[PDB]
Amino acid sequence: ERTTGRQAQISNITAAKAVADVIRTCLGPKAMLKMLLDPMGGLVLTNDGHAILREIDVAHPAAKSMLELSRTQDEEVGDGTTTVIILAGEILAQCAPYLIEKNIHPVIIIQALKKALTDALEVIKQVSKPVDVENDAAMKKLIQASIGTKYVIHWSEKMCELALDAVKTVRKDLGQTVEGEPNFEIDIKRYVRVEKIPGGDVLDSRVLKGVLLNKDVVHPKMSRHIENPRVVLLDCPLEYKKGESQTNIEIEKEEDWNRILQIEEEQVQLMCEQILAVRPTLVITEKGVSDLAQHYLLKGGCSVLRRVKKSDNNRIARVTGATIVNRVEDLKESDVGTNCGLFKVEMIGDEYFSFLDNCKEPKACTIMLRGGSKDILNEIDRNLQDAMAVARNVMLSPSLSPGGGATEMAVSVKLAEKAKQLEGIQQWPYQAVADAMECIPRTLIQNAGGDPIRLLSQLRAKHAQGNFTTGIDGDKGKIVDMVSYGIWEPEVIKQQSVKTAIESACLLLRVDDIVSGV
Amino acid sequence: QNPNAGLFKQGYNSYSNADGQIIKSIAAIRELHQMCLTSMGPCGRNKIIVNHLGKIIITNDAATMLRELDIVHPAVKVLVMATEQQKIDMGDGTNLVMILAGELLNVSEKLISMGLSAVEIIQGYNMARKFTLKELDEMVVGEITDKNDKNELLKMIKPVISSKKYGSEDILSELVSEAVSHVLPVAQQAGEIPYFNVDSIRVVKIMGGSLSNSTVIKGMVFNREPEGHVKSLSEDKKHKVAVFTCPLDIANTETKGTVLLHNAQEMLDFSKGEEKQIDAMMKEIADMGVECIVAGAGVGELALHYLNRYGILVLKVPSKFELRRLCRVCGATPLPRLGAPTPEELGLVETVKTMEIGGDRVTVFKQEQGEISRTSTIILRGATQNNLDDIERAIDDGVAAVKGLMKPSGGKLLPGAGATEIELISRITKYGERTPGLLQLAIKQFAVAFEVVPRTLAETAGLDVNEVLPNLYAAHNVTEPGAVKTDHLYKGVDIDGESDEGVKDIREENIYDMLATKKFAINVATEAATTVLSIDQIIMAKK
Amino acid sequence: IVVLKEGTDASQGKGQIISNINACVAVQEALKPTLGPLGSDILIVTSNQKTTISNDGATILKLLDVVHPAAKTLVDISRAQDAEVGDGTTS
Amino acid sequence: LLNPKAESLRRDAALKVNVTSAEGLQSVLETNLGPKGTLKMLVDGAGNIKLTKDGKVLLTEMQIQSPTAVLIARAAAAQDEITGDGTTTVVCLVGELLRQAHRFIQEGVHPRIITDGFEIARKESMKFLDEFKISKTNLSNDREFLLQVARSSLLTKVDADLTEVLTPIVTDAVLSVYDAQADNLDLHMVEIMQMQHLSPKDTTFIKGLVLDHGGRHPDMPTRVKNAYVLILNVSLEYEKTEVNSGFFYSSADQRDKLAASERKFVDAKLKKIIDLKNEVCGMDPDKGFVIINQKGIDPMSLDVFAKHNILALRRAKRRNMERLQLVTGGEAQNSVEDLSPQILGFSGLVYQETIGEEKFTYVTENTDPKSCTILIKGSTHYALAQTKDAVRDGLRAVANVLKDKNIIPGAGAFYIALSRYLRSANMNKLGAKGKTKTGIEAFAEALLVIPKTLVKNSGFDPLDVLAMVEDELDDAQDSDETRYVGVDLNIGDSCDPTIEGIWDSYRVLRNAITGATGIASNLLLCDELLRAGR
Repeated sequence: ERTTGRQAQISNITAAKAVADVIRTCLGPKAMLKMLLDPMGGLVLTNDGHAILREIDVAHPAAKSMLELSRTQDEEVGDGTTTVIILAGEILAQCAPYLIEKNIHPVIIIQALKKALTDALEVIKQVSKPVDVENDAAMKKLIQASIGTKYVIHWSEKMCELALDAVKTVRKDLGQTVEGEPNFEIDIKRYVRVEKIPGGDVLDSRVLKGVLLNKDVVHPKMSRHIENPRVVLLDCPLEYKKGESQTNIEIEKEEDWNRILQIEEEQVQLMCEQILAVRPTLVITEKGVSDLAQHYLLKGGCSVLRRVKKSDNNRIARVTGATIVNRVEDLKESDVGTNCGLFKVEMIGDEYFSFLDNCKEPKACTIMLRGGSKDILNEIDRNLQDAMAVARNVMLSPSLSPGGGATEMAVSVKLAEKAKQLEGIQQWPYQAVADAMECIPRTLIQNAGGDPIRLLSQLRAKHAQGNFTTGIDGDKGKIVDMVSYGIWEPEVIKQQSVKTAIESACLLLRVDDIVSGV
Repeated sequence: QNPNAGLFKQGYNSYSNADGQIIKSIAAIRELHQMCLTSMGPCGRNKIIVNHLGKIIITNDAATMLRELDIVHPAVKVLVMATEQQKIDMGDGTNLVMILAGELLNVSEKLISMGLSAVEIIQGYNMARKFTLKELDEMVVGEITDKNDKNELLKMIKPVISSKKYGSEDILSELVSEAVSHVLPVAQQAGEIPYFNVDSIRVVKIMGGSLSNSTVIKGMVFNREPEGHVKSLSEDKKHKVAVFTCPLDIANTETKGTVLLHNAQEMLDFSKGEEKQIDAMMKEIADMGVECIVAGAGVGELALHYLNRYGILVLKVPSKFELRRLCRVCGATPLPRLGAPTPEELGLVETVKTMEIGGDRVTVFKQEQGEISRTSTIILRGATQNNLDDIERAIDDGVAAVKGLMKPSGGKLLPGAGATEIELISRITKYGERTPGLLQLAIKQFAVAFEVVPRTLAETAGLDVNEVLPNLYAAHNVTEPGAVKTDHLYKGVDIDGESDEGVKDIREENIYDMLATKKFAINVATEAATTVLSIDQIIMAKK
Repeated sequence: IVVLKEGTDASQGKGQIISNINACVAVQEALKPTLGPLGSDILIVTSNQKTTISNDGATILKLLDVVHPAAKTLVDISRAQDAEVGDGTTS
Repeated sequence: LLNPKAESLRRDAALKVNVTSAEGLQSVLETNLGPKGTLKMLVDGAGNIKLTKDGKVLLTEMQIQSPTAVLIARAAAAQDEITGDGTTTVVCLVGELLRQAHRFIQEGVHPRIITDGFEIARKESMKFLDEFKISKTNLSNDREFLLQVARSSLLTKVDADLTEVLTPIVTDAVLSVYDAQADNLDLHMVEIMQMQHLSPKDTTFIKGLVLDHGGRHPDMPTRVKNAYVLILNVSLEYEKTEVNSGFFYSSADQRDKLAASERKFVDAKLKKIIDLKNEVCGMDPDKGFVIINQKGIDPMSLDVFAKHNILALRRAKRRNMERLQLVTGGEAQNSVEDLSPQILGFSGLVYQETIGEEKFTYVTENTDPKSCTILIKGSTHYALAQTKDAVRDGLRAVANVLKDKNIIPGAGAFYIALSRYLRSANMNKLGAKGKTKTGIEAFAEALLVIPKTLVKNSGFDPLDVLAMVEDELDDAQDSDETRYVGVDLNIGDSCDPTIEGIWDSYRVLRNAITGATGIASNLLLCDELLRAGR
């Protein structure tokens, strides 16, 4: 109904702590399993942090916010799902003695958290190392990190190559004092479309540079490829021509139907002759194409494709060079398919394709996936998307952060030292983030099986006096250097993780009242 | 609150081996064991069965009880299915399996209490079974020679009727033996062609009177009256009989065929049409020399008028089984149509008449010293409803047992009245004593179970088992002039009801059991007992 | 998890014989006053709402229709007497 | 930290309930392990009884409440599609693995430490199996061994008396369909057919097919030494006109004659069929002629065929017609108009068996039937069910050995020897970790659940049978000889399984060890039990 005041504050933190707890031990290379009992009587042991949070019901609005928080993380960065949820929850937990017991107003805690974010972001940069995002071999070594223990690891050279060509094609790699530095804008959601085609094997995957159509034509049997293509893009239909008047055709007598058909035959032929004037190899019409029109154009040795939306022709024109015109008499002799090796109409898996590839890159690509079964195709697609996500995450910024809990530990140590100079009421909740960051190196130790205090204490000493690239060995549980044990992660993951985690904590800390009603 | 371990399947309380599932399963069976225990023997006890449809009967037959009981507990179903095995391809032994199988389980529990495993017990029982089956082969005294003589039949039929109806054994034995001797062919050493289906002998009963007026009819007796004017045929031989499945009326039409009348003349014309068509069909029947007509369906008024004028006896037989059996008396083949009873499909009956049995009039199709039927009917009478119904069952058992006399040495005869069972106790014990190791424990207890028969026979006769049993054992534990026992292979339970003491010689009354019945019961009873013992847990689940 | 009965009744032993006797005596007690030329009449109300008055043992017992599975034997044998002899059903 | 309408086990309770549930499932199915095991009863809730020892049947037909035991039941049942056997073994291994792991977890051993130790033991166990197995002679003519394979499989499932009946049936049925030139085989070439009114000990092997519909005329041949088979899809029932017509008569004589005139259409087809018989061994001695017509045959035409000593079957099922075309070598004639000797097949001894309720037709002794039939007999449902499973289990056991020539001496020799191997190799290698050794020790002990459960059911002292095997193995090691030592579940002392004839399949042992290791690990790694909406 309604919960107010400190009860709302405790409820928000309590629920957030619960959600973080659900998957607390699901982080790390040695993640534990979680038994989820389904209302329908089944159960799974999945350790997938996303599925675990998705498939668990929550009541408290604060818990629901954390569920949406993970969805936001997934859209922005291809990783960090569980890091955001765990860190966000721990920050709220660390703020709890300050919000309730010390009676520090939310506005003070939120302000302190915003400053802690600013400082944490700078530290993450300080501990980063550069990479050469122009050196393909260096990028392949990083991309494989997302491919390991996947089916397609045996073909990871192809999965990396496709990710490299796809991301670099859409990457805005620019710097100047006029437009500014795009910061390597990359869109692997729309401009690298992936399509699964039956047949072949993993290694047979290819990248297309152009437009691929799935629409069938009037004559499925067409020359295997066109070496000298010319494409017509025409809106006007090829049918009985009407004027600008409101005149309708009304035929009552059975003998008079021939008058309309005979007129249409002449008009359709004349339109088609105008199209054929430029000797096309493929004619595409946005409106309908009469039966007679299909024969007039086809018989000349030309493919005809009817009822193609403008949204397709606008893309076809960019890779064919054809002009989109309204009237049949507006077509130009320059409507050709030059600057292209060939157009291919090869059928794959008894399905018609039209490949409109050329020698140009219209800021986009399409990836053809091949395989002997749908299961193979799905594994290739899912595994390639991981390769593209990490390729984006790296090529978004030429920097990596040390993993194994190293980065999170470095932020804790540096925030703790910064706190010494932050005199005032904000000093108290400010520390809350420095302590919260430990939830990552602590979880790694807990999964390793060591003592969370004694091993963390050794780690803290290494960061206090030594280098910031010291972390936890996933397999041994020992404190090791991330130089020998690379475990490097794209910096964007650590930057977005601390950003979204603190922002979420600041939101829930702001809510002193939950009110029902419609 | 109270915790429970081991129960993880749909919350069922399902006992493990350590929880005594076998002992509890046997305890459930013991309830049925006692029910059947008092059935066996010439002095067995009656049971009242109230069918859910509102019908109350009394019977001695355990199998009837088991079929009328709604048996739920799987431990009992194992033995009830074993009873059905005694009904399939065998006409006896129902009580032997139920009683023996229960006792084998009872003595098994005595071994389980020792710490002897169900596996060790079952293994010993299987050995004792194989020994028992071999020993029975040597206990044969006489053999049925399959000559189908009335007197040879009586030797077997009498002890079969006994223990279902006592005191009327000689009357019922004559009724069954006579009917059996009627349907059996005269032959010797002919086993290639099967014959004598149990269905070859029907039993018919009327309320009133007593068995003192019972008889056997050489032919079929039908409960339907001569619908037509002629109620009987003449004294001549070989009356031609036509049999129809089509009702004796105007032929119908497969599609529509509805007659509509608008004019008075049409009424006259269609009326004459139908009458002429029926006459033509009835005429063609008469023109073939048919003197009796049997319908599987009703008869129209016009057909009765014409069949009466042709002097044809009209008898309705609605039962498809009676019509099929009629083919075994007159030989006629039921005509799928009407008005063309081809002479080849006509049968012959010497006499068709009406008879009064118990006050009720029936129609009889029979032959006397000629064209002899392959079916026989046994005529029962009795005023008491419950007793007469059970007597009918006694008749069926007699016929079924005769079927048990089958080519594979079914005629081998062993002394009955428990004499076989007593000798088995001595022989099986010796098998145990010569067997090393724990196997002897189950083999000996296997023998113990076999005393239940001479015990039950004594108990039902009103005798003190504590005097009869040691007298029976002493009667077989005797000194003979040689290794092979002679005179004391025949000492059995004296079902007399007398006061003082003693045993009776099988030879005095020719009380013999069939080897095939015994060896079959030994197999079935052991499999039932060992099946139950093998089950240490029962789990229910959706299939 | 299994049972033997599920609403199936059976009762065995000497006690059942005595129980059968007791029920059968009850029938005798209904009919015992009808014996003799001075026998007493019994009033029976039937389901048809008609009342029957008679000292005839055959009439009384045929209308009584004792339900008990064992006592019904006395009904059957009385009907046998009524059919075979025509009198003496009370005795 | 909990939302309403939900529950979770956060502390070690999540592990206790997972182990406890597994221990329950173990305590049930362990009793079905070995030829001396007990027999479980299933009740379908409708009053039908089915008895089995088979792990898969027990797990897939019985319902389980414990959600954890459900996971074990399903994972173990999956073995049926991989090996066809070993389901009970997996459940026994998973139970004891969780028991031993729990003992160490109580000491503070993190579940991951046990899990890694299990994986190290698994990898070494597979190495042991490859060196422990014996290579079978590649000859398929080795009937003596194949009998040992079928026997070992059957003794698990039947009462040991039916083993004497089924063992040669399983062995010969599989070898009969085993392809020449040492190729593969498909055990689906053996038809599993049930029938009633005969004892289970009458189960028999049939060289060919058995057909349901027989002859329906008293003069049909009882047995023919050699016959030609006509495969015909043309109906021989009384035919009527295809077009509007009728029988218009003035007399009863004309009525029937008109009906006969149409009947002559069938007689004409019969003449061509009979003329074929007359041409192809018409009067030759020790020959006959069989028709397996897909469609009905008029009682009139059955009288015709019987008079000509033809065995006429009617209304054959498609499955029989297609198989009979293969077995007999004949072709299906779609029209009598083209009937010729080229249509006919050939079979040897063809006869009918008369059973109280049913007739069965036997089309045995064919040139190349490429099919066998096993007739499983019994008087009850549960008797037929248990025997049917025993036959199918044996057929898969023998086929697996013919496909996979790797054989492993059984009677526990694998599991006891492997346990000893892992205990020694672990200390000789030390290649895991000072604490990970706890998982390997737990694994090596858990392996002994099989020889212990096998003997526990036999009733012999589980402690002596292990010591006796250890004694004999020690002598073999000191003597530097290879010796396979198991336990004799009939005597109680040790035995050489390669003399007794007790063998396990490579596929069963390989996947049983791998599966049980994965299943136990999946439960040990469970940190929390989540419940929401249930």
